[PDB]
Amino acid sequence: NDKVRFIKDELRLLQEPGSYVGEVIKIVSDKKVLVKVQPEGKYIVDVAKDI
Amino acid sequence: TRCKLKLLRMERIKDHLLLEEEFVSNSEILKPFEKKQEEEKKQLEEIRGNPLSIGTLEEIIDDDHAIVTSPTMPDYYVSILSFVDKELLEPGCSVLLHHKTMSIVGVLQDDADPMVSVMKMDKSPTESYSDIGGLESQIQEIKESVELPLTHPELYEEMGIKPPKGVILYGAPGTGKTLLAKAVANQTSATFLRIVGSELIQKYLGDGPRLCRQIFKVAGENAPSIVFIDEIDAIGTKRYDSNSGGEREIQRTMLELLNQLDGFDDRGDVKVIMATNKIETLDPALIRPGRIDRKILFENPDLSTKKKILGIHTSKMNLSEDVNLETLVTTKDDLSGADIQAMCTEAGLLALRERRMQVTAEDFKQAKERVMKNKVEENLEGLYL
Ligand SMILES: Nc1ncnc2c1ncn2[C@@H]1O[C@H](COP(=O)(O)OP(=O)(O)OP(=O)(O)O)[C@@H](O)[C@H]1O
Ligand SMILES: [Mg+2]
Repeated sequence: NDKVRFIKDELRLLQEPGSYVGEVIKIVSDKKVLVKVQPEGKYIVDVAKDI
Repeated sequence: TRCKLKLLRMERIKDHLLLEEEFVSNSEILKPFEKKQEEEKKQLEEIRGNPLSIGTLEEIIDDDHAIVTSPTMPDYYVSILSFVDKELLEPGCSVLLHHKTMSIVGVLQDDADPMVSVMKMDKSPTESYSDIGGLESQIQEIKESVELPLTHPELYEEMGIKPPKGVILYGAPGTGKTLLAKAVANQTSATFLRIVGSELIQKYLGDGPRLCRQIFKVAGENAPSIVFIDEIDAIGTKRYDSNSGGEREIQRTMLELLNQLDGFDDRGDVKVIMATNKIETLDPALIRPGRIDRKILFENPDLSTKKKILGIHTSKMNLSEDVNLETLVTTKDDLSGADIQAMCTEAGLLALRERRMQVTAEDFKQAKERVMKNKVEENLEGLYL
C-alpha cells in the first residue's frame, strides 16, 4: 500500500518550487540568518519551524 | 546582610514599578487609533517581506533615494523607508532591500569585518610595570606621555599645554623596548591596536597607501587609541622583493604614513608608540618634532640595575640556599637584560632534564656560560681598547 500510494502522489511532489544551498555566515536576533547562496548575493531571511 | 538589604530595597521598587509603567503605556498608545503599538510590529514585517536582499550602497542621492548595487549586477534607484536614517547610511554600508519593489528597509546589522579584528588585540598581557628591572625614571617619562592624559586631561588644560603626541622608543637590542610598550598597554585599558611594521610592505604594488590608511580609520573610531608600530626599522633595512613596485613603492608607503600620523585629519586621540632599533635609519620627516614630541632613549643596564632584572626573574623559580644570586651579576659584564631572562630559562631547562624542581647554583653557572658564548658582542667597541 506504501508503494502504490507513494508513486501516485509523488507526481504532485515533483511540482517542486526548487531549492538552493547556502551557508550560515552569522545569525541575527530577529530570528533571521544571513546566508550566502553560492553564485548569488546574501539573503537575510527567516527560519521555518523545522529548524 | 544589611549591606545587601539597602540595595535590594532601592533596586526592587524602582525597577519593578518601571516594568509596570511600560505595560500600561503600550495599551494607552493603542487607544487613539485602535491598536498602534502591536501593529507597528505587524507592519514592519509586512513592509520588508522575505527575503531581504543584501546590496552595497553605491552612492546616496539626496532626495530620499539611493543607487544600491545588488552583487547580482542590476543597479536600482530605490526609495528610503522607515527604520533607517540617511546619516546611518554612508557610501559603502550594507543595506537591506525589500524583495518585491526594491527599497531600503533598514540595516540593523553588526557590519563587522575580520579586517578590523587583525588591527585589534584580544588581551591580558603578562607584562606589567615593575617587570622592568630598574631604569625607574624612564618609566615615569613614558607614563607621563602615554598613560597620564587619559587619567587626567585636567593637568594639561590647567597648564594650557596640548598633551604630548608620540614617543619613539629606541636604543640597542635587549633594552626592553617591547617590554615597556606592553607594561603600559596593560595599565591604560584604551583600545590597543598593534601593528608590526613589516606587514606594511606587501606582495602587491600600491596596496601600501591603502593598507596604512585603513589602520588609522579603525584607530580613529575606537578613540582613545594607541597605535603601536613594532620595529618600523624593518621596512627601511629589508626589502623583501615581493613587492613589484620596488624601492619606489616603499618610499610612497612612507608618505601616506606621514599624513595619517598627523596631517589634516583632525582625528581622535591617537598616541603612537614606535619601537625601532635605530633612529638614524628612519626618514627624518617621519620622526620630526610636533608629531613625535618626546623621544626616550635606553642604554645598557648598570651593575646595580642588573640586580633588579635578576630579582624579578628568579622570583618565579624554585631555588636552593646554595644559589648566590649576587655572583651571577659580578661574573656577567656588559650583557643585556635580555640575557639575564634567557639565563634563568636555560638554568631551569637543564634542571628539567635532570628531573628535579630545584635550581642549584651549578645549573645557574652552567647556564651563564652557555648564554655568554652565544652572544658574539659588538665590533662597535673594537676601535677602542
Ligand atoms: N631592562 C629590563 N628589565 C627587565 N627585563 C628586561 C629588560 N630588558 C630586557 N628584559 C627581558 O628580556 C625580554 C626580551 O626583550 P624585549 O623583547 O622586550 O626587547 P627589545 O629591546 O624590544 O629587542 P629587539 O628589538 O632585539 O626585539 C623581555 O620580555 C624581558 O623579559
Ligand atoms: Mg621587539
